[PDB]
Amino acid sequence: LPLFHIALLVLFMVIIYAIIGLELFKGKMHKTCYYIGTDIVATVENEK
Amino acid sequence: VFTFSVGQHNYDRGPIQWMACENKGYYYEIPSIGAIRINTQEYLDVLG
Amino acid sequence: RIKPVFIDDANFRRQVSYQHAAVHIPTDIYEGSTIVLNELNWTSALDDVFKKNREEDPSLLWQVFGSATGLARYYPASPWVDNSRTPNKIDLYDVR
Amino acid sequence: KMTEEECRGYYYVYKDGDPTQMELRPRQWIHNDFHFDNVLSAMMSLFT
Amino acid sequence: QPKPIGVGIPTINLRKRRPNVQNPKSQEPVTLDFLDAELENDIKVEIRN
Ligand SMILES: *[C@@H]1O[C@H](CO)[C@@H](O[C@@H]2O[C@H](CO)[C@@H](O[C@@H]3O[C@H](CO)[C@@H](O)[C@H](O)[C@@H]3O)[C@H](O)[C@H]2NC(C)=O)[C@H](O)[C@H]1NC(C)=O
Repeated sequence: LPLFHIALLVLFMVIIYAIIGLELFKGKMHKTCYYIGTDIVATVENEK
Repeated sequence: VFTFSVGQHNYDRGPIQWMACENKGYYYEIPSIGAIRINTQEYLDVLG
Repeated sequence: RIKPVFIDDANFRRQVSYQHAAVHIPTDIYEGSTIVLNELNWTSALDDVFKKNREEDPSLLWQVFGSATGLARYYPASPWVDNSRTPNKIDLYDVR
Repeated sequence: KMTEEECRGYYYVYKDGDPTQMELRPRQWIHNDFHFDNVLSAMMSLFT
Repeated sequence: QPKPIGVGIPTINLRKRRPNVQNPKSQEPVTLDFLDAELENDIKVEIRN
């Protein structure tokens, strides 16, 4: 029971940060470098 | 009867080995792509 | 290793050497194994028969022994059409 | 290749699992960065 | 002819084609039937048999 306030604070902080990130980084991570004229993503050995 | 065990799995392989070398055959394992070329051609050693 | 002379030739639109025989080992098969080095040890005795076959009939084309270990010894010696990785290309040739 | 002497030469790597798209890589006998070969390396691995 | 025997209709997907992979070309034999090298006729089949 005493951890209810902490959980409420955590939830509200998650909500605020989620909305801030929604306003800042919305639809920005949609470009990656494909190969020439193909649908293949170009990376190196141990790079995601 | 030549039997092939394909892939990486935890299933029992004893029955198919028995099927292989009960009926004058052979048993092969193909765990990856690199194994296919060499394992799908060695059945001609038995036929000779 | 051996460095052949590789004169040009007719009936072969390539450069070939009649002194010895060439050996093709697939890319994914390691040369220098005990299995491989033993094949290269006893199969060498075929070069004399290769040369005798040619000298009996000078119109022979490739004579090749295809080993069960993936080796291929053919006569006359001639560079392989597709070397391993000097260009971006590789070869996928197993005699079996 | 299950031994140091077999792990020699070159082998094919297939990109995106495609059997037709192949490269050549040398075969090398890799040793894990964190191992248990002696007590010091064991303690390092356990610390991680 | 020295060309390889063709089969079906050649379909390729240029969007899944890496530029530096060295895909295989061909390994099939040039098997051309006698009736596929000339005009098929009811007497030529008898002659071939
Ligand atoms: C496979 O490789 C081995 C070793 O390279 C070859 O065996 C070697 O054969 C030569 C000639 O047959 C031997 O030379 C001989 O030495 C004796 C003295 O021991 C001498 O009396 C002879 O007149 C001759 O010079 C050589 O000793 C021998 N090597 C060993 C370690 O025994 C073998 O011939 C190769 N296989 C084929 C098919 O060529």
